[PDB]
Amino acid sequence: VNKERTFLAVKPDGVARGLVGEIIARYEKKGFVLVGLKQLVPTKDLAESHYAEHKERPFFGGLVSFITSGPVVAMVFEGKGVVASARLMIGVTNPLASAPGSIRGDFGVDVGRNIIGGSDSVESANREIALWFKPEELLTEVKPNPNLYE
Amino acid sequence: VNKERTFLAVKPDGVARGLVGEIIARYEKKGFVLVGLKQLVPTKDLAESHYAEHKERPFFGGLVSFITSGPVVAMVFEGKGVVASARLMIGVTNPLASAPGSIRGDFGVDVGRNIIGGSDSVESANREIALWFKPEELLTEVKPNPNLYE
Amino acid sequence: VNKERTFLAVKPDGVARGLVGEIIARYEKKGFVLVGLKQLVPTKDLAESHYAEHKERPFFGGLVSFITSGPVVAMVFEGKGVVASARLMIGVTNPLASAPGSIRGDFGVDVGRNIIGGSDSVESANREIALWFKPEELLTEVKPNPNLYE
Amino acid sequence: VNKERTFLAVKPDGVARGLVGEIIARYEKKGFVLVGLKQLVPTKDLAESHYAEHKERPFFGGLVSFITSGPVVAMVFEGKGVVASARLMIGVTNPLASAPGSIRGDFGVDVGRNIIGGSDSVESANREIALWFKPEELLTEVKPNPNLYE
Amino acid sequence: VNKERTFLAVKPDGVARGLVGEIIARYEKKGFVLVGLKQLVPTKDLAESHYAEHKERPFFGGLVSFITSGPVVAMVFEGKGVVASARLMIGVTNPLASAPGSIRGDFGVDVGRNIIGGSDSVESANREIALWFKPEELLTEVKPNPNLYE
Amino acid sequence: VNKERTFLAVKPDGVARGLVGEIIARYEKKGFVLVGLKQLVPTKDLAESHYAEHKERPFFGGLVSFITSGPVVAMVFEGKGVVASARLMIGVTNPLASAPGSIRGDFGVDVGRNIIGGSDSVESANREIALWFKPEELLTEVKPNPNLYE
Ligand SMILES: NC(=O)c1ncn([C@@H]2O[C@H](COP(=O)(O)OP(=O)(O)OP(=O)(O)O)[C@@H](O)[C@H]2O)n1
Ligand SMILES: NC(=O)c1ncn([C@@H]2O[C@H](COP(=O)(O)OP(=O)(O)OP(=O)(O)O)[C@@H](O)[C@H]2O)n1
Ligand SMILES: NC(=O)c1ncn([C@@H]2O[C@H](COP(=O)(O)OP(=O)(O)OP(=O)(O)O)[C@@H](O)[C@H]2O)n1
Ligand SMILES: NC(=O)c1ncn([C@@H]2O[C@H](COP(=O)(O)OP(=O)(O)OP(=O)(O)O)[C@@H](O)[C@H]2O)n1
Ligand SMILES: NC(=O)c1ncn([C@@H]2O[C@H](COP(=O)(O)OP(=O)(O)OP(=O)(O)O)[C@@H](O)[C@H]2O)n1
Ligand SMILES: NC(=O)c1ncn([C@@H]2O[C@H](COP(=O)(O)OP(=O)(O)OP(=O)(O)O)[C@@H](O)[C@H]2O)n1
Ligand SMILES: [Mg+2]
Ligand SMILES: [Mg+2]
Ligand SMILES: [Mg+2]
Ligand SMILES: [Mg+2]
Ligand SMILES: [Mg+2]
Ligand SMILES: [Mg+2]
Repeated sequence: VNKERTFLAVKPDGVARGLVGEIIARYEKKGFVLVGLKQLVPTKDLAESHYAEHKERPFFGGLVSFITSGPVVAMVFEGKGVVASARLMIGVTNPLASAPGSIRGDFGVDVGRNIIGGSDSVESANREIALWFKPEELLTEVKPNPNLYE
Repeated sequence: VNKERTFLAVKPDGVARGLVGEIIARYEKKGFVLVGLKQLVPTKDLAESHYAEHKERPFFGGLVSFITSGPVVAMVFEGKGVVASARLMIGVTNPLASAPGSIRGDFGVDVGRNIIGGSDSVESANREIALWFKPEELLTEVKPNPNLYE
Repeated sequence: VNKERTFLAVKPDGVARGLVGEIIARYEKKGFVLVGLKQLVPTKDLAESHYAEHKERPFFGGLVSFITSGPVVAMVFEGKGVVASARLMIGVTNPLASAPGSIRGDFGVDVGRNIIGGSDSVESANREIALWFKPEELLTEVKPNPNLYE
Repeated sequence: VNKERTFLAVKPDGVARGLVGEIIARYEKKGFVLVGLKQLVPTKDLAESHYAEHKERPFFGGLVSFITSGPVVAMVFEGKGVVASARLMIGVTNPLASAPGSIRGDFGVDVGRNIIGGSDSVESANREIALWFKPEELLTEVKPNPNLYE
Repeated sequence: VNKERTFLAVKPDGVARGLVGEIIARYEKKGFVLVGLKQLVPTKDLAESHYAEHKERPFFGGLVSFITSGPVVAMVFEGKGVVASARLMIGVTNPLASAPGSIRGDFGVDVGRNIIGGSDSVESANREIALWFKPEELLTEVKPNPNLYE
Repeated sequence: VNKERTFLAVKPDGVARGLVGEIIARYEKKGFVLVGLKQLVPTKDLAESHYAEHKERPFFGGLVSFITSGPVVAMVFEGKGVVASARLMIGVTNPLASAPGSIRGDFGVDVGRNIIGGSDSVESANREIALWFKPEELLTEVKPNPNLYE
């Protein structure tokens, strides 16, 4: 359905490097609709809950550390196959290996500072969305451009 | 001081036309820092409180009406003389009379649908900011690029 | 009713310098609608008819000469106060004196090679439009973004 | 030889979403030359003739339907291997599966509304060109930037 | 004559904020030709010689100080009325008072950190050029796009 | 330690087509730091020394010929894995086969006129760097954005 939603977040480096507008603009141009948007400073709780799947990973330390060292602009986009498309537009985990045209490919160089993050599946999305947004912080009335869908 | 803050809001038409990223990007490029950011649907209360100065104005009707017909992404930018600069970057009330290069000048044509709004004075700002954001929704730790100020 | 239409034309230098897309994109971004569009090579007739008002002027020679030395993409845009707005976005006759942000201001340096031309009044428009386009080469069903006007 | 030509067309959704300039600009930047350009509203004849190869596929219905629901800006570009290159710049049939950087990859989400179409072979080109343009609507004197070729 | 040349320099903050390409790109788009280009770290000598006219003003101190705190990419552009046009594209001394569309207007906020500097007269140019470049570091064979001039 | 440096050069066609700013801007946006930058006209010596590996190749003739037919802006960028990343951003030898988003993919069409060149290995880099720049023409104090690496 055209109501699939994904969770995306501009990490501290992204926000600090002034890439918030640029990134949002890409998804707006793609046709996806913004249903949730806000800036905050992740709490160590939220951080570990979010990256829960890596708690036993060597990098989990600095990750949670960094992810809370400054503001993060979290957002939710809605659209047909947005979860898979958003990832594609982001690139791969290593910015250096990301193709030109993708977000990481155009702006990053270090795996630790890769500008943005986003849900890797509809499952992970729903979870991460609920985890970061309160029900009333998300639109319900989503009306996209009529020139978008058939 | 370099801690001046202004209130800016992408009106429904702006948000609907997909200009959120583009607009934010301009202020980020200018050097101003994002201290507050969120999307919501203005309530008739907030609407009238915001445009309180025009309650006796002929257009006050449709204004408050429209301003709540859909999502609005409100935001707060901080920086040296941001209130006056932000207005300058916006243009004048009538998009048609706004110079190329300014936001309204580049995207609008109707006074009723002029993409964005912003505080016209430090006074109006403080008021509008407090009016739209809750104290904890705004950063306190604002560290701009060091290449920005002397 | 606000369907005012204007005639704009990317002169040979503009077309040759590959600025067609760029220029169209600006007016599209502004909100104006494209009702007529085509590329051709002006005939000495059309040329003199077009610049009829300068037939006794000392430059009329090279003008008509140049304006037909290569392709020209003529177009018609429709929208509220488009004639005046389009001129504003173009700049002034001398590119060097045109402000940054305007078309001539951003791309030209010589009065003889100023990238684009456009009707300077609703009168001149109607005349120039009819002069360059055949009635069936122009849309009649013009439906703009429902977010542009109120 | 650098005389190869291809047929490209901004479909109604593309035109309606205001992507005409943007798209033309990409091909101009690539180095290809514009030999034919015009806006029109496809007739059911032209439509079926164009998509003749799909008269049986379960989508031929809505396709021809849509392709004529509004203006389309058809165009012809000339240059070394333009047919294959143009397709590459477009992406694949499904916008969601198209890579960032390509036209569909950057602007579309639905297979039915994929912004643009273009000849898939020199054969299909010649046919589609002749089908859409009258001989005198195409330049013959094509002089590209000298810096493009060896 | 279209031989006029001006001296422009991206100051340390500009270079540090990664605006070198962006700035050069503007002048290239305008039609001016690059005759000299290089990156270096101004010496206190060069610095004071350059800003010789301000040796008394209360800011000459930090100015010379800053202008040598890091790399600077100096450059020379050639073209009809380039000195006046370049300044226009830069804006005014105070970035906050510079119009959107101009370099300072779009990227700076502090008079002390105004991204770029440029000769304010043909006189000042010749002097500053000779002062920063060695005769063989400047082209002599300057051939601009033929579409720029009449 | 990640100060890997690479040598890149905007060939005559690139410089002539006015793509210098655009190209530099991409690498600046990527996060790489500019350590060396200058414009010159390659001497037949430098040319053959540079393309030494192709002296017996059938194209070596016109190559060296062209590479010295006009100005070239040589530059050195420093950053984590810059040599491999820079190549990726450039595309493949044939512009037509280069993906959208890469430099050649977006601007070139002919293998002979492919806008830019860059070291294909750390080995080739060191060699080409030393070959094109004098030790004091390269920075030593390289301080990148503190947000780029962890
Ligand atoms: N050194 C490594 O092997 C490694 N893997 C991940 N990381 C850092 O941790 C974040 C999450 O890792 P993931 O494997 O989920 O990658 P991702 O899917 O691209 O990231 P995200 O969840 O933040 O969108 C990554 O975004 C990155 O900052 N380092
Ligand atoms: N028809 C009129 O004369 C008129 N004046 C204002 N308006 C609509 O009401 C909004 C607020 O008016 P203001 O005079 O405050 O203009 P503004 O300062 O540019 O707007 P804002 O407060 O929304 O930033 C305007 O932004 C516009 O949408 N119509
Ligand atoms: N040297 C002069 O004083 C002079 N005045 C005009 N011109 C050339 O002639 C074209 C037509 O003159 P106009 O005064 O009508 O220019 P415009 O109103 O700015 O633009 P356009 O005619 O092309 O729509 C101009 O666009 C320009 O190329 N040279
Ligand atoms: N639902 C489907 O399975 C399907 N297949 C095609 N389509 C729509 O019909 C157009 C023509 O199909 P093609 O396979 O020829 O697409 P194309 O090669 O990418 O583009 P075009 O014909 O429009 O140049 C496509 O561009 C697309 O709009 N829908
Ligand atoms: N605080 C002040 O009153 C003041 N005045 C000048 N400045 C700094 O010194 C630079 C030189 O002053 P100018 O008045 O010559 O500025 P300009 O004409 O815009 O630029 P430039 O000399 O750097 O080409 C200015 O560009 C600016 O960085 N601060
Ligand atoms: N026709 C051919 O098969 C052929 N191969 C190379 N060339 C021309 O010679 C330049 C140098 O060849 P390379 O294979 O080293 O190219 P590259 O590695 O992609 O780039 P560069 O040498 O310029 O850094 C190429 O950039 C290209 O202009 N033509
Ligand atoms: Mg993950
Ligand atoms: Mg107001
Ligand atoms: Mg006129
Ligand atoms: Mg097909
Ligand atoms: Mg000065
Ligand atoms: Mg090589």
